[PDB]
Amino acid sequence: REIITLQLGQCGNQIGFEFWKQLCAEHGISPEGIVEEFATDRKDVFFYQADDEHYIPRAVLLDLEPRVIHSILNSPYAKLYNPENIYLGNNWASGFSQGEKIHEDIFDIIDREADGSDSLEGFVLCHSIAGGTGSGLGSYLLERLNDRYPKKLVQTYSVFPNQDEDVVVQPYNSLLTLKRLTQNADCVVVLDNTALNRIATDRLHIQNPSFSQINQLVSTIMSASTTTLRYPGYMNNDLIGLIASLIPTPRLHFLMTGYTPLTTDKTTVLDVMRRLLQPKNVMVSTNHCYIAILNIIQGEVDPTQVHKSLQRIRERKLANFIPWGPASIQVALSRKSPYLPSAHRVSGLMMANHTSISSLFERTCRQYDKLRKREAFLEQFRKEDMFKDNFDEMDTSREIVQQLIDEYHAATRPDYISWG
Amino acid sequence: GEFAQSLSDLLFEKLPGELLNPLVLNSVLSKALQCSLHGDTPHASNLSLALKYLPEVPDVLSCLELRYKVDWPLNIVITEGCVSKYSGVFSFLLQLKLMMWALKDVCFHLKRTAMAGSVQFRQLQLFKHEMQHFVKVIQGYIANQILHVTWCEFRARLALEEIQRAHAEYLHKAVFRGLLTEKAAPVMNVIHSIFSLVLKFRSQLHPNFALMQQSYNTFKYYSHFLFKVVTKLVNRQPHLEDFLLRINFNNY
Repeated sequence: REIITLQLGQCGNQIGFEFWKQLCAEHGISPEGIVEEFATDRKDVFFYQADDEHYIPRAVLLDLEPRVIHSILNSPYAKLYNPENIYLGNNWASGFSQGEKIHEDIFDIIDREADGSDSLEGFVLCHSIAGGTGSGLGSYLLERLNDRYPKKLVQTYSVFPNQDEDVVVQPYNSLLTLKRLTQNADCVVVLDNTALNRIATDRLHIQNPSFSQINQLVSTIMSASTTTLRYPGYMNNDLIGLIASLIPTPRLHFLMTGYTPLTTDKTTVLDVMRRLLQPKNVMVSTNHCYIAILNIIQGEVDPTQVHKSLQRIRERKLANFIPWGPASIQVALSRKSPYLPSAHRVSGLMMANHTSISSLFERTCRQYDKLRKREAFLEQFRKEDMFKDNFDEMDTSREIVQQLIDEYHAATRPDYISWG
Repeated sequence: GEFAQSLSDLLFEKLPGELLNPLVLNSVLSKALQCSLHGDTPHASNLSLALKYLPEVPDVLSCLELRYKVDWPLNIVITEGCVSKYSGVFSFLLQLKLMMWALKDVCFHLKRTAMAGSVQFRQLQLFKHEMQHFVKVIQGYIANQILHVTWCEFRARLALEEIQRAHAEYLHKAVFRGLLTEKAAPVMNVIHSIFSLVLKFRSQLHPNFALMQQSYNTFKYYSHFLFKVVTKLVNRQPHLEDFLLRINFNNY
């Protein structure tokens, strides 16, 4: 149903601001909120129907030692939102300890925004793992959402720190936050710095300003994933029914996210499905195969081509899956948005669970272990000491992700009556 | 969307002496329209809803035959005979939505207890995901055949009697792919077992582990037998090829 973006982390606040200006350009709205004269469709998934048809976006801004709010303040997006929703470190443990003492008023902010909405179903998070301020505070917020709301959803659109081995404290923080995301979040959409950066270097001619184009890529991905919710289709437009088909394995909830236009500047659905199953078009980094696949096609589509494309895709064995059930590739259709300022309105998306992400997780399972053996990169921060005296929480996270690896490899088998 | 997806979930709370008179069927409709802001159109006015079954649910039948009504000079091309078949397949789609509703309920009741996991946890959930996928591809089969391939017809076939014949042909194919004809009866026979098994799986929430394993074995027997049966009716249906592909990759 209706979901409220909780932005946290520096890149998380960047993709939150980019997402709101993307939705301001997408919908027929002013930068005050007033309805335009070119804008019935639904505008109630992220926007409250406020005073003068002011579609005020429902959002939560969280950070520590504020940086980006100045860029919000001198912009016309301090006149679109903020009726009072903006709240003002460098390690997971420092962020955890800082979020421990101010858990009351941030939980009051969560309660205020839950009372502000009209139908609460899930809390979507626009977050960056090891963004600085996001690490630790994000995991503690995930623990608070799991403890206080077991009946609602926790969605995490997130990028994960991979530099292909830069920063020597981020594998500890990412593994601990990944354990918190397994136990305290309901669905994770995984993205990577190397995958988005490599595709950005491919489709463009940049290498240094990676952040500003990663904001555009993540905003387009998030708008494509919520296109069928914001603009009315008639399939599974609640978040619960949409993610219900998307997760085949109840512990393996990390989803591949491809996008057939890497740059948005003719084609059939067969060709973009053949494109979309290739990992080079996917922005996500032995026997690896999917468990269940679903794809969403929006544009100037002929539905009988969706028929023949599904027929040929599953029969030519490019949907690669050996499940313990019948779980399969799924087609889905969406209506492309009226009054996009973007041209070339044919666009495709895939949301599938693949075991190949386990190999990328194994790199993190290497890195922490490697940095535990050299012992000059745990850095002996005192906040890590007061977090846990035995430092066995990192071993617990390693155990949880090792169970995750064994569950991926058991889901490759036709039996899931045994995992390691 | 978020009219039907909100109507069905609130209706399956009822199906007991509730949903009998038209004062309780009309009030869930108001909840369904406000959840989407695509109703409250002039198209949404002048509808007729009827019933043909009272809930005693176990039984696998479902009521609420919805109809779209049109006025008298246009009641010669949109007739009073088509709306009965439209309601007949509408009730079938409601029965179809019941299975994914029940499996979503059992899944979400398992989500909130994820205290700590165990072996009964995993052997319970794999049955749920089995039936969850089965309802998703029979739902996507309905989404591909009835909604998309013969709806390409009667849109470039628009060219006075020919309009009536094209409307009747579209309706005849709509009831042909909707498992209400006699050519698709052996496919229809298994679906009652699937309905009863997933509703019994909703009822079993653990009371006896071996009971849910027996329900799993019977479900797998019926799906394995359906895999052989739907091949025989392509030797006889180009539309059933869509389902025969969706169910068989790792299925024997």
